[PDB]
Amino acid sequence: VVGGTDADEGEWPWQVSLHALGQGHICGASLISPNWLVSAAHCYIDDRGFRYSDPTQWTAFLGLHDQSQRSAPGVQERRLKRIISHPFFNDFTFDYDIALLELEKPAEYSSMVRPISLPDASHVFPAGKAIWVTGWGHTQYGGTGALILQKGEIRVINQTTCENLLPQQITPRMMCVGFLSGGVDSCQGDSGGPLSSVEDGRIFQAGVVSWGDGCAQRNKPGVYTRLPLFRDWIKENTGV
Amino acid sequence: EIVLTQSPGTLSLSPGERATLSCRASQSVSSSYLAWYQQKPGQAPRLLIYGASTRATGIPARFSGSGSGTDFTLTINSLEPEDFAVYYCQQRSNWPPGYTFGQGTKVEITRTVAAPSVFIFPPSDEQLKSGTASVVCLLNNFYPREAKVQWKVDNALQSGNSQESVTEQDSKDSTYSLSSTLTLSKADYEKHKVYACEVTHQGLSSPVTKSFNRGE
Amino acid sequence: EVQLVQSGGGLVKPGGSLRLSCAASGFTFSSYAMSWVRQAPGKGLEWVSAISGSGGSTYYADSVKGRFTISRDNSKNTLYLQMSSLRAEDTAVYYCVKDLGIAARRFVSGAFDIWGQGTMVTVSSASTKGPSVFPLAPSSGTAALGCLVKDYFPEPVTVSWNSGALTSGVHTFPAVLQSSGLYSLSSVVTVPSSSLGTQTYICNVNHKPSNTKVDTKVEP
Ligand SMILES: OC[C@H]1O[C@@](CO)(O[C@H]2O[C@H](CO)[C@@H](O)[C@H](O)[C@H]2O)[C@@H](O)[C@@H]1O
Repeated sequence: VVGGTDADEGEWPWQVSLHALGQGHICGASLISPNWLVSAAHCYIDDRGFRYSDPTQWTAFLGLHDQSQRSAPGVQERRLKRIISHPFFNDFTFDYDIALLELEKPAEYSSMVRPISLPDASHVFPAGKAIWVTGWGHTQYGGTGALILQKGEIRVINQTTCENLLPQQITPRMMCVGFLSGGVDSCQGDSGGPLSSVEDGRIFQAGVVSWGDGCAQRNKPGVYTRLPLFRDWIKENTGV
Repeated sequence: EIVLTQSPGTLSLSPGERATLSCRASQSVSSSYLAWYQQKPGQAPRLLIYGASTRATGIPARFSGSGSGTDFTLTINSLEPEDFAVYYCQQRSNWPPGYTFGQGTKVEITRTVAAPSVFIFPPSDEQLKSGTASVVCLLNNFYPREAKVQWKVDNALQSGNSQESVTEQDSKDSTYSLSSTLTLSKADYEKHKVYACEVTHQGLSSPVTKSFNRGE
Repeated sequence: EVQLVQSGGGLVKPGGSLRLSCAASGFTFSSYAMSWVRQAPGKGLEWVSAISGSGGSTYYADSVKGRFTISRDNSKNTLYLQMSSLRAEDTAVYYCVKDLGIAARRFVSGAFDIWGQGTMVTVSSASTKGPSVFPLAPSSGTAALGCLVKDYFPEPVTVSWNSGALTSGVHTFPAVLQSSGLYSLSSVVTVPSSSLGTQTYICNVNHKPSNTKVDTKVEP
């Protein structure tokens, strides 16, 4: 997350860190039930001789704040039983960039581990709405990942504006969220993590960190997979 | 889907001049997704500029790219004789997925008028055995490309029985060369004595003729 | 160190099939989308087909859709193009290309930064034919001489002089298509008039489609 600040402990208890064997933190994910995470499909593609598609290769850290304190009180580690990429995920276009991760053993809910609510198909996140991106991604393009969970407030950008900012790259599955002036954005290593929307008091997940043209550049807000589109798919596949 | 229109079609400039080449897109293209290539004759294209303005590895600084939206420009700042090439622009689209290329700007190199050296070659004995005669006229290292080559056989002007081929501009001295080949049967060949190639060119104050008498 | 080495191609009959291969080295093949781009003689560049890094997503130009299949073997770092129901219009030099884009790292691009060497595919009902090579002898400052490479099909032929050891003054002209349906070309070289009879001048011609090599000494 570029331009963010340290999260408070327990502030984003649905935020999950996914480590690939021998590599540490690679992507984020969100807890939606005791047994299921939402993440981005592009993170679980085989690459550079490593089987990122094999669920046995991953460890999920729940209730994590600081990557250098993985054994801290309230942190839970879980193996994955499986990865369900969206059947329409496309790694040429990044369309349908969403996956479901089944935990091998359930998460125990605590003060530092709680689920985020899924928005119904009809739930609208209007343009202009302030929402939050969080993660352990790079704090500058070409930089290095944050040890402490970062948060940044960003705004939903109108789809037409978004399409025009990134011509021929934006599908109806995607949403731009950020600022035209840049400054605050997701970045590498934030992929898969949640956009968290405060509605009321209820928190819903608005999207999933997917990609962008660099990070925090003027006129290049991050792109996110939209979540209401996938409500039924999520229910059919997980029962959540 | 996206049409890239390149202009002008051809450009001829002296070394040391600046070349400005345009690529117009039918719809907006993100700068990230717009690139330029150079293709020299007989070679694979090579990447020059990516993302509208980023010079590729090992590409000299005299090549610059700029522009946005629908208007993109490749600038070659102090053209060298070796920059003779076709330059192509190209975009990628993800939605709908696709790649397209403009149709190119050919950059030719201007230099001073240069006269051809002319040479005439009778068909080889080895060929005539085969029942055909090829007579070859060579015009070497001239400029500009425009040239008139006429074949006369016993002073009879020929028509329809020759073909020409022209080299691409030389990368160092910017000249051309051209071969004209007159093809006749053995029997027709053996019926005439005087084979002559007459070359008209702006570097020559009057046309030059090279000839041979069959036999000698 | 970064390279794409192509193999396959050549002469094929209309309605036939051919597979092109492209061996990748010096980069993480699996991380990049790859394409085939072709160029018909005297025409521009035409993108034919793309495949994502993973191989999960493929696209085709309308001109080849339903007839060509792109594939990749990431364990072998190889890209393929299976061509089928070939037509005359598919005659072209085919290049494999690596795409520079890598959205997984937030670097977006559409550029083909690495190009294979190209493979000529000629779709024809005609059988191959090797050339006859004839000398263009120097006539009795600087003299000119050469080789006429006559009556071959398909393209190309390559010409060298003294095995690559004679480069300057050489002009190998573009092939012309003769009315007979066969190609012809000349390669000439200009050399010092006093060197004739002292120095050896042999032109080496290779027509790979007919497996024809032929050295021809040119004198005097
Ligand atoms: O595939 C057709 C499509 O490709 C473009 C370049 O993007 O043209 C290429 O193919 C044409 C038809 O085969 C060639 O004449 C042209 O020279 C070559 O660039 C598009 O212009 C065309 O729609």
